[PDB]
Amino acid sequence: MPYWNDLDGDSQVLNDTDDLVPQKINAGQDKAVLILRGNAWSSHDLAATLSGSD
Amino acid sequence: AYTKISDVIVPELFNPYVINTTTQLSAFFQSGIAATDDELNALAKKAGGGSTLN
Repeated sequence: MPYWNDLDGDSQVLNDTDDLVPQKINAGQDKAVLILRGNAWSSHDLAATLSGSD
Repeated sequence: AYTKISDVIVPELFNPYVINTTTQLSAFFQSGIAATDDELNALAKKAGGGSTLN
């Protein structure tokens, strides 16, 4: 995702025998990450019926 | 002359489909062991499974 940084700078000495100069603007970047996970588990059977509960 | 069985095409026949009884024999019943009892009924069926009790 992008962004626009705000302006800054001096004013100037407003004066003759010379002219002004305009100025500019910049831009910028931003990132992120996707991640993903999972697991599992299991059992036997014979044990289940022999143990008295599930 | 004749229609002459030596001429007409004869089909065949299959009648499905039969199980074959199996030897040898097994009986030896009833005897020890026969005759279900109850204490074993406490034995086998869950819950509070085995192995076997006293």
